[PDB]
Amino acid sequence: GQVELGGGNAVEVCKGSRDSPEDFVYQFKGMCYFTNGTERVRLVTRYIYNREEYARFDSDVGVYRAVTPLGPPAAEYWNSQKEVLERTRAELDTVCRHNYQLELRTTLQRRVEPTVTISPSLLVCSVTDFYPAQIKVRWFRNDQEETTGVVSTPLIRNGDWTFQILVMLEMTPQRGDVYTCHVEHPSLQNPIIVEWRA
Amino acid sequence: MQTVTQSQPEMSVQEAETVTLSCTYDTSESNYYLFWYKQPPSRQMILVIRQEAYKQQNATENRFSVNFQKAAKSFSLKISDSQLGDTAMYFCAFFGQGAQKLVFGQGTRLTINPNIQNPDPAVYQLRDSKSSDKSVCLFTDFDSQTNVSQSSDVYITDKCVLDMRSMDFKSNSAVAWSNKSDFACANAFNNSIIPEDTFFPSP
Amino acid sequence: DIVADHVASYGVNLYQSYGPSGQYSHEFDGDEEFYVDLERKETVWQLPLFRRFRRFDPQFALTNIAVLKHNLNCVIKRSNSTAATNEVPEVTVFSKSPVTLGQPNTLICLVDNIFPPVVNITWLSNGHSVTEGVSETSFLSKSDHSFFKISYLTFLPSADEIYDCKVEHWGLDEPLLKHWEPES
Amino acid sequence: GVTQTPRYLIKTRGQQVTLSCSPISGHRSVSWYQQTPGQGLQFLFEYFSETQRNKGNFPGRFSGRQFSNSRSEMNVSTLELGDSALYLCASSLSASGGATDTQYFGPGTRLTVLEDLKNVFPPEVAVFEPSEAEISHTQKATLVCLATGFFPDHVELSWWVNGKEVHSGVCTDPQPLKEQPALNDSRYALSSRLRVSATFWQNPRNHFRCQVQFYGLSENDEWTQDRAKPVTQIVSAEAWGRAD
Ligand SMILES: *[C@@H]1O[C@H](CO)[C@@H](O[C@@H]2O[C@H](CO)[C@@H](O[C@H]3O[C@H](CO)[C@@H](O)[C@H](O)[C@@H]3O)[C@H](O)[C@H]2NC(C)=O)[C@H](O)[C@H]1NC(C)=O
Ligand SMILES: *[C@@H]1O[C@H](CO)[C@@H](O)[C@H](O)[C@H]1NC(C)=O
Ligand SMILES: *[C@@H]1O[C@H](CO)[C@@H](O)[C@H](O)[C@H]1NC(C)=O
Repeated sequence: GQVELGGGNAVEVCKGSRDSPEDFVYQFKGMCYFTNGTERVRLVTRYIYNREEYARFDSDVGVYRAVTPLGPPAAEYWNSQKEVLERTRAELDTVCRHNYQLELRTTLQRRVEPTVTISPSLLVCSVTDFYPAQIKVRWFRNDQEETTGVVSTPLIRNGDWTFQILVMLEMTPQRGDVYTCHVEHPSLQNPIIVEWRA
Repeated sequence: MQTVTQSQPEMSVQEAETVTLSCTYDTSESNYYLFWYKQPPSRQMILVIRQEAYKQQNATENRFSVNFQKAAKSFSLKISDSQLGDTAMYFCAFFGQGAQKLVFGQGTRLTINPNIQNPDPAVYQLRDSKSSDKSVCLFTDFDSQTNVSQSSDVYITDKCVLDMRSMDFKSNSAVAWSNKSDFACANAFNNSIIPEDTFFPSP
Repeated sequence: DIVADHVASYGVNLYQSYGPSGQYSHEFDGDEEFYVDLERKETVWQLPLFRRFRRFDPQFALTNIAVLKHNLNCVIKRSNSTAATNEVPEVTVFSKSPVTLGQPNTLICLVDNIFPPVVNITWLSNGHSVTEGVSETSFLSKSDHSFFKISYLTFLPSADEIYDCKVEHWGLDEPLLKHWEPES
Repeated sequence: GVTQTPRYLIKTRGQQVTLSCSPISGHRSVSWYQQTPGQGLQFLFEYFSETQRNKGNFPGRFSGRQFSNSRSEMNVSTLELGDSALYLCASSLSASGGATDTQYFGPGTRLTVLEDLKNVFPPEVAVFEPSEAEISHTQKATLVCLATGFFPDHVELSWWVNGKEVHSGVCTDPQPLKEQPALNDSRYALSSRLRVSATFWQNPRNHFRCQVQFYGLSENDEWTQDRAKPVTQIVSAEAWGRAD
C-alpha cells in the first residue's frame, strides 16, 4: 500500500533543548475513532506527561484545549500557529481516513475461525484463536438451551491478533444427557457445534 | 534521477512568452509536497511554488503556475510572461511526509531571449582608459537569434543582455579581445555568424 | 467515553528519561500493527500480512520521537520536575490453546497496568531462565495511559516441566512469579 | 532570513572547515546540503532541538551540530579536492513532527579546495571607453570592464557612477571565461558592460568606476612565494566622461 502516516506531535513552547530510580515520561497518542465505515471519523491527539493528559486536539472541537493546569501554555501556543492547527486538522484525512483504507484491505478482512473444544474440569468449552472479537457461545443440553449455570471468562486478548474465551457449564451428567457447545463468529456462515456425550 | 525526473537539461524562451518545464516523480507516499526552486546565477535557491498532495487545486504564484496531475505523477511548471530575470536553473523538488527528505531533480537551465525591436548589429573598438594601446572589440545591438562562437588564443565572451530602464532599451552584446598584434575587430567575430547588415565603422 | 466501531492509535509515541528510551507503534482495536526499531531505523510489522501489503517509513517515527524528547524537557521544567508515580503491575499466565501433552502450545504472560514502561519479563522452566522460543509485544497502550505487555513462550507440554513468568517492576517490592503447570 | 558565513572560502587538501548558519527567526529545523555539478544537490543532515534527526549518506568526516538558539554549524575534516562545492543551509519552521517540508535556503558557502595556494591570483581590472562610432551611430555609449588573470573565480563585479552603485544598463557575464581552457587550473577572465546615453557620457563631470571584489587568502594566511600574497582585496578601474 501507500506509505502510511501518524499524527505529527506539536512542538512544545520551549525554544531550546528515592528508593526507586526517577523516571520522567512523555506520551503522545494520535487516536482515530471510526463509526459506520468512514462516515463518522474523529481525531483526538493526546499530550500526556507521565500519566497526566494535559492537552489535546479534538476534531469535534477543531482547536487544541488544555485539560489540566499544565496545558494552557501549550494549547494557546499551538492554537496561535496556523501551521500547527491546519496541519492537525488535515490529519483527519491524511492519517485517519487514509490508514483506514488499508485497514479495510487487511485488518478488517481478517477472519480467523475459532477452534472449539470441550473438556471437563463443570464442563469447559474452549473457544481459542479467533478474530475479530465478536463471538456468541451457547451451551445446549439435548437441544435445550442452558440459561442458568453458565460461567464464561471475559474475552481474552492474546496480543497476537487472536482472541479466546472459556465458557463453563455446571452440569450433572446422566447416561442420556448430550451437551453441545454452539459458537457463532463472523468467520463462520454456520455455527460450529461440538458435542460431548456422557 | 529516480524519485524526481527533469528530462529537459536546457530550455529557452522568448521574453514575454510562456514556457513549460517538465517534471515527473515516482513515489509510494500517500501525502507529500512538490516544489519548484529558482537558482539564478547568484546561486541563491529561491522557493517559487509549493503544492500539497492532498490539495488537488493547482498551485499558482502570480506569473508562475503548475500543472499538478497526481495520477500521472507529473508536476510541470508554467512560466507565463517570461522576464529576463527568470533566467536561472530551475529545480523540481519532492518531499514525502514519511521519508521526510527533500529530493531535487537534475535541474533545468532556462534562458530568456530578449525582445529586440530595431536591431542595429555593429562591431565597435573601445580603447583602454589608461593605455591607448590596449583595446577590446564590442559586438552589440544584434538580434536575439544571433549566437556567438568562442575560440585560439583569442577570447570571446558569450552574449549579454542589458536593460537601460530610463528608456527601456534592451540590447545584446559580446566582447572580444586579444594580445597579439594581428588582431582586428572586423576579424574578431569571424567564427560566429555576423549578419550581412552589421556595421563595421572605420577607425 | 467515546463509543466507536473501531479505535486506532496512529501514533503511540513514547519517550522517557530512564535509559533514555522511546517507542513508536501503531495500534488498531487494541492490537499492535508495528513498532519502529529506533536504533536500526526499521519498521517491524507484527503480522506477515502487514509487511507484504503495508508501508510505513521509520523516519516518521524518528522525527516524532525527537519532538517527544524536546516536549519532555519542556514539561519537566513546567511541572517543577514532577516524576512518574510507580504503579503495581498485574500478571496473569495462561496457554494460547487447550493443553495436550506432546502437542506444541504457547504460554502467554500478560503484564498489565505497567507504569512507568520499564519492566523485566523472564520465563523460567524448572527454575532456570529460558530465552529460546521467547518473544514479546511492545508496550501496548491503555486508555488510562498506563501500558500492558505480553510475552510468549513456545513449549512442548510435558508432565515433567513447570513454568514461571518472572516480572520485575519498580512498583513491586520483589520479583513477582506467576506459576503455570499442565493438566498433570 | 537564512544567513551563512563564510560566503567564500579557499582551503588546501587535508585542512578542515567549519561553516556557520543562522536560520529564519523562530525556525527550529536546519538542513544542510552540498551542491556540486557532478552530483547536484546532496542532503547532508537535518538538525532539530540540538540533535540530528535526519542523515544523508556522507562519510563521518562530514559532521554538524545545532545550538540552543537553533543556529547550526557543519564541519568537514580532511578536505578533499572533490569536496569543492557550494554548501547550503536551509531552515524550516518545524512546529510539529514532520513539518520540515518547506525549506528556505541561505546564500551558501563557496568552498574551493586546492592542492596548494601557488595558483591563487587576484584580478587585473581595466575599463574601456565607448567608441566615438557607437555614439554617432546610436547616441548611446557602452563602457566595458575587463577582469583577467584571477583564480579562483570568487569575484563580484559592480559598477559605480559618481560614487553610487548602478544596476540599470549593466550586463555582466553569468560565468567567468577560462583563459586556458585545457588547463584544469586555468585563471579566469570576466567582462561586464555599462551602457548610458550619449549626453551622460559627454559630461566630463561624470565619473565611471568598475569595481571587482576578490575573495582570496586572509591577512593571517601562510604565504611563501616570490609574489604578493593574493589577499582578499578590491581591484578597481575607472573612466571619466569626455566632451572633446
Ligand atoms: C531488570 O533486570 C536488570 C538486570 O538484572 C536489572 O538491572 C540490575 O539491577 C541490579 C540492582 O537492582 C544491579 O546490581 C547492581 O547490583 C548492586 C545492587 O544490587 C550494585 O551494588 C552494583 O554496583 C550493580 O550496579 C545490576 O547491575 C543491574 N543489571 C544491569 C545493569 O545489567 C534491572 O534493575 C531490572 N529492571 C527492573 C527491576 O525494573
Ligand atoms: C451509515 O452511513 C451511511 C452513509 O455513509 C448511511 O447511509 C447509513 O444510514 C448509516 N448507518 C447508520 C447506522 O448510521
Ligand atoms: C518546586 O516545589 C518545591 C516544593 O515541592 C518548592 O519548594 C520549589 O520552590 C519549587 N520549584 C520552584 C522553581 O519554585
